[PDB]
Amino acid sequence: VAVADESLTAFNDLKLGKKYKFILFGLNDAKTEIVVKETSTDPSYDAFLEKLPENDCLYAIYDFEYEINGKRSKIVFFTWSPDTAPVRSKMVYASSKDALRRALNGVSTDVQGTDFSEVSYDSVLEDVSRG
Repeated sequence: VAVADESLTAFNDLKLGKKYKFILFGLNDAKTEIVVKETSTDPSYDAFLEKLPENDCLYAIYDFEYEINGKRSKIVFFTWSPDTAPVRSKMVYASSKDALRRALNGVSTDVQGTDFSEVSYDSVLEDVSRG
């Protein structure tokens, strides 16, 4: 599958303009391209977590800001593939991931999310700041 132009534009606007705090991406209906499913300017990490589907897959880019010894920001890429998502969805999202991820320059951190503990604020804060 391919990456929709709109997906790269969204990413550039987040990267260069801080236009969004996060972007959710997903396959279009035809399974032919990765499109933008949702964007948000909400600074609360919970507003991102509450958008993660129980039984479906997605990709996300999150502009994660944190304290250093001022502040720093790192762009985090997520795959979200919960155990209860259909196995065919998990597989098509997995085979299609590189199409999106390879097209994105300036990602600092990659998260492979399969459950809440792997995408929690504390785990991700640990990933961006300490690893």
